[PDB]
Amino acid sequence: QYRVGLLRMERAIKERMSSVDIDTVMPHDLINAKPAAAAVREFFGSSQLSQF
DNA sequence: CGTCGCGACTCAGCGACTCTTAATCGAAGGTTAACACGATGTTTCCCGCCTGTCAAGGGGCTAAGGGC
Repeated sequence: QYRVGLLRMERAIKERMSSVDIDTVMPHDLINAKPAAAAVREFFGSSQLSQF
């Protein structure tokens, strides 16, 4: 599930890096963190394996 | 005196609704251009009309006490 979240984050970073230039760019400014923690939250929030 | 030109034929094949009956505990995670007038509501007081106090005054009715 973290690999799925990382694939989503990679898609987001690929969609966002085309707009923001890489030369003189603020570090880690295009990498998102919502789908990273959202995947583990769903895994521990309402997953069938983490049900109880 | 054979077949094939030309026709149906039923056979396959492909899609598709339910999972008893009561019950063991409540919610549940992300997606990230910038600005501008305008017309459109939102929210405060402010007087208008009116509603509700208790009081003041009084009289009128009821009743109780005293005298013949």
